[PDB]
Amino acid sequence: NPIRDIQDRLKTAKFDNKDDMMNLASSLYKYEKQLMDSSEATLCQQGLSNRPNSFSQLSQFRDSKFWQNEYEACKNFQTHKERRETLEQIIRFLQNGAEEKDADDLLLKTLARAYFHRGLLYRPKGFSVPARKVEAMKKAIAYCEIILDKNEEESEALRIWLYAAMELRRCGEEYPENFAEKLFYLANDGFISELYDIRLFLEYTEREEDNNFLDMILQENQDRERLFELCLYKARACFHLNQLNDVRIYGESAIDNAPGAFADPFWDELVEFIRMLRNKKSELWKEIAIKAWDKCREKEMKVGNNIYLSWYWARQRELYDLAFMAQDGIEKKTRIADSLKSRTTLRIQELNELRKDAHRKQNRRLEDKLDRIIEQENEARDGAREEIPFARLPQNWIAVHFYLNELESHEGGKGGHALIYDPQKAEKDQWQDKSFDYKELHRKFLEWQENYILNEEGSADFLVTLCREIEKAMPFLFKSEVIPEDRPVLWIPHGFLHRLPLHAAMKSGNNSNIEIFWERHASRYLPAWHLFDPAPYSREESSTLLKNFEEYDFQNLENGEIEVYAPSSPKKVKEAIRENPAILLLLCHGEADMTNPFRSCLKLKNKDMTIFDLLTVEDVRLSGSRILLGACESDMVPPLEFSVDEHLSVSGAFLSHKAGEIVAGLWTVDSEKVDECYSYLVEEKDFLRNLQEWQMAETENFRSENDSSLFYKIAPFRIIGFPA
Amino acid sequence: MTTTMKISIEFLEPFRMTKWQESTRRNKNNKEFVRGQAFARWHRNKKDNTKGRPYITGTLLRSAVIRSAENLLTLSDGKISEKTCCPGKFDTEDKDRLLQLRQRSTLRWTDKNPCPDNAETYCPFCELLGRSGNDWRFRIHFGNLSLPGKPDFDGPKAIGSQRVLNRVDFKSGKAHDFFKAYEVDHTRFPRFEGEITIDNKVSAEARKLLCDSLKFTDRLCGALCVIRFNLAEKTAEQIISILDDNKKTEYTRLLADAIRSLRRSSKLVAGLPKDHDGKDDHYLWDIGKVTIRQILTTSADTKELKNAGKWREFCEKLGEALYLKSKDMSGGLKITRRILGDAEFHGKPDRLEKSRSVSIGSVLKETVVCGELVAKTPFFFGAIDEDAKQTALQVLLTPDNKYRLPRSAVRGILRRDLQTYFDSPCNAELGGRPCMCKTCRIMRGITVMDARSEYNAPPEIRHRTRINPFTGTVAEGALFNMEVAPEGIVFPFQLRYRGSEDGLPDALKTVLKWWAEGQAFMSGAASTGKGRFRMENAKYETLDLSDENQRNDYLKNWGWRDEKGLEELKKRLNSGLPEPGNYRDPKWHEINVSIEMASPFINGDPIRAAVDKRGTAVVTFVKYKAEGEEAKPVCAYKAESFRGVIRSAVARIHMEDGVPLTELTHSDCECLLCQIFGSEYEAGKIRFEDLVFESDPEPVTFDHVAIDRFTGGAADKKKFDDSPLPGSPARPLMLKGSFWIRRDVLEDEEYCKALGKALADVNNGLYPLGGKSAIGYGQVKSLGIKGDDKRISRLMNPAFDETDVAVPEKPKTDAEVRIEAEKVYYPHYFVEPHKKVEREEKPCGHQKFHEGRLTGKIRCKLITKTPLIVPDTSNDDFFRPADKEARKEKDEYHKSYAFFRLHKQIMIPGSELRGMVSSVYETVTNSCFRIFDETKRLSWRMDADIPEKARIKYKELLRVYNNNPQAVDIVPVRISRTVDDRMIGKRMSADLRPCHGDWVEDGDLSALNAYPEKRLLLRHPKGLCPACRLFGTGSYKGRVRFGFASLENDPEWLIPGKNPGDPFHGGPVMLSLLERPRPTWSIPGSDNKFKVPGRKFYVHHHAWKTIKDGNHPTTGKAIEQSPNNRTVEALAGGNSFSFEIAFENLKEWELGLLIHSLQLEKGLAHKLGMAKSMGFGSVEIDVESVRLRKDWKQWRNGNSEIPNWLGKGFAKLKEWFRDELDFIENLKKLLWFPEGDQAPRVCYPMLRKKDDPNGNSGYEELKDGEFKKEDRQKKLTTPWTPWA
RNA sequence: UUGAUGUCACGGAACCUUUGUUGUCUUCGACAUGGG
Ligand SMILES: [Zn+2]
Ligand SMILES: [Zn+2]
Ligand SMILES: [Zn+2]
Ligand SMILES: [Zn+2]
Repeated sequence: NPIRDIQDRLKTAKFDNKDDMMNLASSLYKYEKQLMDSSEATLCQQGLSNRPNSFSQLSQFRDSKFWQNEYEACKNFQTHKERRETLEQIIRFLQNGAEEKDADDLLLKTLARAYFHRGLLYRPKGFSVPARKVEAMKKAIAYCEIILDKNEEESEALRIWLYAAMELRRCGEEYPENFAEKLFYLANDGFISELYDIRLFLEYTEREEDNNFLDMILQENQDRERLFELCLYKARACFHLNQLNDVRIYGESAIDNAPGAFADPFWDELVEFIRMLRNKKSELWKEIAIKAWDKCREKEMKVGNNIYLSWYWARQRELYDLAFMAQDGIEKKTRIADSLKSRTTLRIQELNELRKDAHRKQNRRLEDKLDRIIEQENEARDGAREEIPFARLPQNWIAVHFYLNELESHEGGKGGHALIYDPQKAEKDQWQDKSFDYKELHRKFLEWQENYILNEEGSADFLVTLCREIEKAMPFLFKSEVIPEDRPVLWIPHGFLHRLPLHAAMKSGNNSNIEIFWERHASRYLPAWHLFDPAPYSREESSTLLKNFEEYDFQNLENGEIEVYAPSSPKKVKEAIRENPAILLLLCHGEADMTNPFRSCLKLKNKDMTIFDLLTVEDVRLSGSRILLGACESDMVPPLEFSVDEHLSVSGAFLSHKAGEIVAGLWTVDSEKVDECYSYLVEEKDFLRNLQEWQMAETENFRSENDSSLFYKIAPFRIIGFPA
Repeated sequence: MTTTMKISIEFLEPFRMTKWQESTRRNKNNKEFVRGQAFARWHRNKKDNTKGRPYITGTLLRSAVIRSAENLLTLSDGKISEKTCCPGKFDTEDKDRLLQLRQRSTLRWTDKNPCPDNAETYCPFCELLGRSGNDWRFRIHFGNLSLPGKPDFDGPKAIGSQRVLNRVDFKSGKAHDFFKAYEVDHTRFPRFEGEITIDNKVSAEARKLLCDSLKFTDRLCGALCVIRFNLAEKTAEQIISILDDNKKTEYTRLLADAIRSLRRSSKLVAGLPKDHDGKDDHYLWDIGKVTIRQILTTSADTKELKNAGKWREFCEKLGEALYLKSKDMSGGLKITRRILGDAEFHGKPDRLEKSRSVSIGSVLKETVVCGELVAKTPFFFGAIDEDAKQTALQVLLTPDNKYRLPRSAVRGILRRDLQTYFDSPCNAELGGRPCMCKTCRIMRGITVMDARSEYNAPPEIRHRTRINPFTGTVAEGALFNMEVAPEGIVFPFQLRYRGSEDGLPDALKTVLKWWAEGQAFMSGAASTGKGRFRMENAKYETLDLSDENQRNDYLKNWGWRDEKGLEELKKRLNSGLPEPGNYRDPKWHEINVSIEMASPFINGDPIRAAVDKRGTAVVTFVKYKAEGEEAKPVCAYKAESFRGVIRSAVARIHMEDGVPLTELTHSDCECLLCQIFGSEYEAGKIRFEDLVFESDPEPVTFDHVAIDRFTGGAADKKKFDDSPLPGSPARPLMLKGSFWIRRDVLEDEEYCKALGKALADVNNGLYPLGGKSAIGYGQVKSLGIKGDDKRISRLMNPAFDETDVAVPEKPKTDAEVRIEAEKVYYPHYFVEPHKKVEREEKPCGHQKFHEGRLTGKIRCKLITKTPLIVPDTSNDDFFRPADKEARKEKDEYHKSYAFFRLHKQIMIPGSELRGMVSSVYETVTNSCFRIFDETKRLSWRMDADIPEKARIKYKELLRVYNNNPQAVDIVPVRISRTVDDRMIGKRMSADLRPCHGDWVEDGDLSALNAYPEKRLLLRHPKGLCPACRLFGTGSYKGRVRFGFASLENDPEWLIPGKNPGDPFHGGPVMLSLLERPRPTWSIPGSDNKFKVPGRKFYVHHHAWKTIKDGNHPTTGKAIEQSPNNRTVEALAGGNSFSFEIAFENLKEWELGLLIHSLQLEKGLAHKLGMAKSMGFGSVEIDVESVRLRKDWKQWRNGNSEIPNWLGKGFAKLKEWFRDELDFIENLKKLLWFPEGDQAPRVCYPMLRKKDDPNGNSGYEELKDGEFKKEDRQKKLTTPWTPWA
């Protein structure tokens, strides 16, 4: 193919015409590029006809390229992998020439675009921005500044320079120098060459209030592919003109049409629009924040009735904080707070790990990993569940819903919220909204946690100090006007509050009269309110004990009316949960995976069993089974990093199989008192009361000398779930 | 009033230093400045100039001392001299004025509140913090530490070298960001000096706590420490001018690399190879008629370069200069480095971090482990120097050229192996409070020592290439190179763990056990076998620092950190490592490889071929092994090449949705190759080491020569000797080694299948090792595998065979020749070709086994019909009697040859057989003349009865006058030479010239030699003819391979032999003059009508009988010994050989005409070996069997299909030439072998009638009748035309 | 040439990806020379 083209350009060419010269030069370049790339074209084995004439004209040509590489990557009817390859070829072919003593502008300008567009395509790798991307943007700026040094108002170099500078601002870098000067020249250039420019004229408007450009933005034609972005820009233009009814109309129209992928810059720009309206102290931000939250509820169900998965977005937490602050109804505040809970957020690294495991199990959830479409959403440049009523709570209970508002905290306010629901009161008096500051409670938690990790039971004094901070942060837990005297409490925590023994909060009182919360109220926990689905207990006599724990012999559990397996393997675990036992005990170790919760695993005798494995077991029959867990539930949870972290664990896996209620420890439990505690609950299967009886029995021993070491052993146990 | 304490820091490792920053940027917002606070600083002597010196701040030393004091207080339960300390105070208002804030948890030893912030009686720890006392007055003051005497240096690069430090992703195995620091070597700059000054009110208990904290402080600036109270430039431009003046700058790159190879020793300059015949006329070193050889040998004798360190430096600089010149001789189309290898990322500390307090407790122990790390393979710690650019990849060395094993790399591999033990990755975030996971807490206790070797010889260079899968050749511009450190180097190893458990943690016990077992994979380039160590001679001890008596002994001796203390400690380390409790098997399995080759082997090394004294044009790779101070060479097969062979064996037999894996780009790719062999986006899961030969073989030289298809003589090509390792059926080469495969791969049956199939095809002989498989090298006889638990080898069972049908009878020939006993014939005739040559523009690609095409093996027997000579040209003085001792004075002599033998086994090379069969196949298909001296210029004598054209003709006339072996238009003499206007290529039809030929038009094509489209002027417009499609070209690999032939019977010799007791050697026959062919005879004159006649073939006849009687064929007088005659050892008729041909992706008509060219017909024969015109060399070939590959697992007998293939071949010839097929019957008539009573004479005429006693015409008379110029071509192109 | 009641930088493997490959019978008979 290419050799025949060269032959044609020699049959018809004289070099007193530059079109002949150019068309010849182009053919030689495309020949020699794919000679390097080792395509199938390397099998073309022929040569040129008319040897003496061809030698003459070639030698004349060499005695007397940016134009090509400009044309490539104009075609974009191809995937993100294919875009990435062509951009990299453009870089590695042109990088060699752009560093010449005085390179051409179009060589520099083409290479700058390739660096900018290639920068957009980098896949994140952690909580930080990838370093390759920031370097790519700075490379794009560097070549533009060669062109702008020789010509201060080259429009295309100016626009590439500004596009890269805005991305640096998106990455969390500071603006380059002369940003205002370059943006002023754009305001002198004075026209929208592409819709991607309008955000620059809005930046200019916000920095200088020179409203002249706003008429163009509103006047722009609607027959565009990414209209949802255009309405947001019209909404911003319409705000600066003070036309607030149309700001509302355009704003809602934008959200209603919003893209399904958080990688699209629209979602970041929308949050900044809300936050800008707020800091200007408009009232429009409240409505727009609530509407945006309602749209962001997009997710995947995994197997397991109650467990959800989502893709990571860096500013989602900020939006939910804003929507929570916008909403005034406490019942509606709860639904915003409840929407965060019992949901994992993963990156496109770990989403591929699940895709592999789904493939290994030949499961059609593999197709739900079309979510990796998010990788093809990075570029705007191209221009390309039932709600459980709260009325289902039985009237003899109290329910406490927590939310931790980080934005409200970092602005210096009391960002902790406890939304308390009483089903017995008149319809306007059922909900209370009590707020507290959790900064010192969080610090004392981290202080215990490190002492626990290094010393286990040596941390008992820090645990005791922590339990007093729960009361100090939340005095309302001990007021009868907020939690009436006798009624059981249901906890629905948030963030690091999942780690705390809320049921064991301590009031100091008089020095001889310390008082503990469990002496007043019984307690149960739920990861989230939407897991509420009561059912009766399993109608069987079978009790089963699965052990792989060689350190200890549970003499009180093992010598009884139990189906005991001293060692065990994942096949036996799978088999036992297909028999719907009345009680199932599972006593073994486990290990966490900090990066991917689903790959946390239980230690059985010859083969580890992951949470992913446990969720996906077929033919499970476990509805209404009562379950008791050993060290695995405590050990499969990582050390906390952020206050609003929530981590999946084996208790949540069993609850996804509709288990009745689950007993587990908040930290590693002493085997000798697991032996006693679980024996008592097995003998007297009303867990809610019998656990309180056990705790109020042992608290008499604690009161004798106030041994923190004893409190450390009886505090960890809690009940999860809500049966009929 | 105050008092002063002198202080000095002694460094035990290279310490780190940060870049200089302008005074405005020295603030908390500058990430590069904040990240460098833990390092040493550079002081610019004056702002605008780099001249300066290093220093260390006292603020840094105080911070380390405070950390030490906390640790000593927690051990002593908060009491110093039986006086008590409160926790101290670590919180301020106005945090913004602090440059840094504490991320780590402060330790506690008591629960009491700290002292009031305006009190008088502060406790000792508060005196050390300076809260005691609190224009500004200091209670204890730390000064800066500086080099003794404050010397100055012109910049940081005079003091140290800046080095890139990695961060590798555990899941991918690739680094996504990095940072830089200056490393300053402690041997050059061991000590810094400073002072501490103390106010007189400071208590005695505070003074004790200070001194103990100084002795307990063991690190600063990233290094372990103890605190105590021109010719190369001239020679380059000279050589460059010489190489330019002689117009041979195409060799600049090769000269640059070859001269840089001389770093190893100056003694190599005296050994540089010479020309053939032993003269100083070698094509590189004797450029310049002074020669480069003289320039180097005079540089070698120069006293300024007699020091080995200075010779090394001279060679390095000269190589760099020649390399930096060499690039301009080419278009320079690409940058070879790849994209955005520039991502410098500095960790950012969190200002907002929460304060915490932790107890840790009094139990604290320190375990010391001492040993050695021994390199079991070559290793690569990558450190590029941007001031050196000849090598693409470079290895880390100390400033005095000793090899270094960095601290930073040892920690990085410990952290990797600990995450492997726990089987749980860490998200290795930078900044914020310390990570509390189980791996990070171990690494926070560990300490290791930077180490260096004593060995310091220069690194080896290993060159690497990429193969174009479609053509089977190297890809355009793909050559690149790498430095590596030798195997066998020994490093000191020392590790210390400080923690609360007794002894090491169980995870660390296990990881050290993996290292002791030989799985310390520590360096880069692991996928090609680099960087495997064993920890050896391990010893260990535990110190109980919780004990007050041991703690004070520890403090007294600075923990035995320095070399004096360490020798005292090594007297009381216990032998051996502690056994782990929860042992876990390592992540890699060793698979052991055994390969058998019954053929020669070569794995080429062009730079060695240039430097080595042996002088042959291709030589094998050899690798150097360090033992003590010496380096000793070994022949090996490279890990890179072996990886390439196995990778392509997997690739060619798998697909990704109908596209072969050889055709993909493998970027952002997740196919089978990327999952096993890795990608630019992730590390591979299989590691290949070098293979080595047991029994230590020695190379042997084989010479080769190309034969002009017209004249039948040598074609004066560039010399192409090779020096392979010798192997034969009686003496196979045994290759042994190992490759390491990851545990999760052996556990996957889908990968075991992929490898099993590929290794099955290697075992089947489809993938030869090394170069020159076309002529029978590198033939694998078997591949054996152990250590897989038969998970791979279960697929490698032999294919055996399907059927036992016998090969058909070859047809009887219909050729006829009417010999007449009274007449005399000419020894050779020419086959005149057909006008049409069938060419194709795009051949069959090599990247897969194509459907509808055949792959398999042919096995053959060859039988001598007439005595055969195949000389062993390694020794041309074979038959001189032993008693004529050592007659050698560069006299010239009667040469004498034995028959070709290899390991004393009589054989025929495959290069001979390929060329013999190629010539017939070229003729049967009417191909081009594959070998032909198309740029030769003819001349004739004048009969007795300016433009550059006239100059080139005249200088042709001048050389032919000068170089005449028979001596005792512009013309210098009245009757003289006539020189042709045209090259001999112009006397041949343009379609019969080579498809890939030489330039034969007007004008010098060298004007374009920098530009790639030059190659299109040298290629035919229509592509490749049939022979070039089958046997290949220099731009396209061929599809047939010819093996060596082995004699079956015990030899039958022509002459009975000098020792009756030995049947394995024959006697000599003496031959007549073998003489040059003469194209001036068959192209009689300058006239344009005299075109090239055709392809020469020698006829079959029995003149060899006259020669064994000792008589000359033409005139029956005795043959006489002279330096122009030869004597040889010849086999008789009736000897039988066997050999095998492999073929791949042939069409049925191609295999049909190949078998036809081998087999011929009953009544026809081939010519092989020396002295064809004298009767010798007639052989016949019979096909014994054909075996075909159906797939990787099934092979089948093809004997029943030979009749079909032959038919389709003849059908193809009818399709091309439509019964205009005379050139075949002329060929068969020259392949005819005389029968029974027939006995053609056959011989050349004598130069004159009267010179012949038989009275036949002779040349002088023959030119005047029946061979006049007008008749001569018709005579010579008619087979068996008599001349008398 | 530091600034002090706060420095886990021994907080970070220069890491990952590329067959020195391809093409060539150690072969062999007609002259040489300038005059006249
Ligand atoms: Zn104090
Ligand atoms: Zn970690
Ligand atoms: Zn691939
Ligand atoms: Zn050809």
